[PDB]
Amino acid sequence: MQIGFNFTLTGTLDMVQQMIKERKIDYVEMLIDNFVHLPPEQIADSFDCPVAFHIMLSKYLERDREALAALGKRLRRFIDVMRPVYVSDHILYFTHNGRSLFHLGEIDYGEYDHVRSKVEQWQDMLGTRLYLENYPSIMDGAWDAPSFYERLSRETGVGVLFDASNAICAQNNTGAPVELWKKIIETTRHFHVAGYGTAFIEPRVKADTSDREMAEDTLDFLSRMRTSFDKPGATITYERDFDIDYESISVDLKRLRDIFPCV
Amino acid sequence: SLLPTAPVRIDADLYDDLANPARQSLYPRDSRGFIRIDISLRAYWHTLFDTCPRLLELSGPSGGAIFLPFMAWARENNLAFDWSFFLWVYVWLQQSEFRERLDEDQLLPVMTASATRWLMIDRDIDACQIVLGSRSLAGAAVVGAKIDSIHCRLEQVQQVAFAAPLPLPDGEFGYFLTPGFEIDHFPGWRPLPR
Ligand SMILES: [Fe+3]
Ligand SMILES: [Fe+3]
Repeated sequence: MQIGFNFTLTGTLDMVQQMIKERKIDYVEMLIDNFVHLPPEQIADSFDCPVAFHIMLSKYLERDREALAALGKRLRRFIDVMRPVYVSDHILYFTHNGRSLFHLGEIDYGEYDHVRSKVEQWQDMLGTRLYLENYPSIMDGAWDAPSFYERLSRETGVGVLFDASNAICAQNNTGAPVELWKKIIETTRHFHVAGYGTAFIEPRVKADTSDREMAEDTLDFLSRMRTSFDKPGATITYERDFDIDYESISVDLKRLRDIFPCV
Repeated sequence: SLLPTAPVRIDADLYDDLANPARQSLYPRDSRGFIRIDISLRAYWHTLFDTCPRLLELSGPSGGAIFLPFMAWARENNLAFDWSFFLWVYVWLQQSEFRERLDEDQLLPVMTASATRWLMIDRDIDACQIVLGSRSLAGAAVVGAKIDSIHCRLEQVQQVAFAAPLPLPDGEFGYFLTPGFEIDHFPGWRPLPR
């Protein structure tokens, strides 16, 4: 298990480079579509470690093809220069009838035929194996998603970026046990982990706010099934998007390495 | 122990109501579908007011006197909640009970908010800076530039003064995009999207 950190804001650089130098993380996952106008060689020369790619806002499920192709070709040039460990993206509903959601929607997994066609086309544009992340479900599509990603992954060669946190959100909001994902966990080698929050008006509903330490059950999940997570090429990226505190992050990182010792 | 999904099952059933605080009531208080809409309305709330806290001096701390009326006015006028979001709030504000209390100190934070949103979410490869103009900001503009170096020690949004006279836009706001990180040319203002 290589441990990673997600680099999203330009002003976290000095701190991220210091966790690299101090061997607290082995690679850097990059929200690459935020840096598409940066010179790609510059990113590779700011990290003395491997990088991986996470794409937030392709909107490949809805974006027009001319804009989508241009993004793909720019991402292709970045893939060539940095050789990312993997390239990943999401399954997200961004836009209802022309207007933008600010809290992104879980796609309706009954729409398999539509997702499949866009995933194939997007992954073709990217020119490489794509990994798709699971939504931190609130509504009951949580019970549908494990069987849906499995299907999508064998008809299209696509990988699953299994985010343990989001699956535990899914469990707490819908009952849908994380065990539903065992076959995917034992297949993919790339994982996400973060802390989750709560709604302002319902502490029982869990939000993917990425702002705090991981829960005691997101750590039980990685502990209980560390054998199924860990495998030869395996990685887990720790996400912290808000309250980016060097010491609060650093203990969650060691907390990860306690679960996955180096040998 | 779980909150019932009650009238619905999956997020797709809730799409139409995720930005409509009027229709939130029609879901049972104890229902999960009520909760999910609330999470999504809070997201619109916080995007508006965390980024532009001085607007709470107008609405009061709950932001209600702006938010509810602006939300319902947004569905009516079918805005896309695009990067022009903030500017579209200020436009609504210009015709609300608050129209007399707008000044530069309210105007500039919403222009910086829309400029930052554009340079964060926009995925057009041949669009490098956005240039925002308003009729309440003569001779100057708010320019939002995408990141083009990991080492820029400056902010990506700047107020810039022009030397040649700059036309007032037709509406309260107008904008244009530049293909690189220079402004060599003024193509004339375009109206706010949506
Ligand atoms: Fe993600
Ligand atoms: Fe994640």
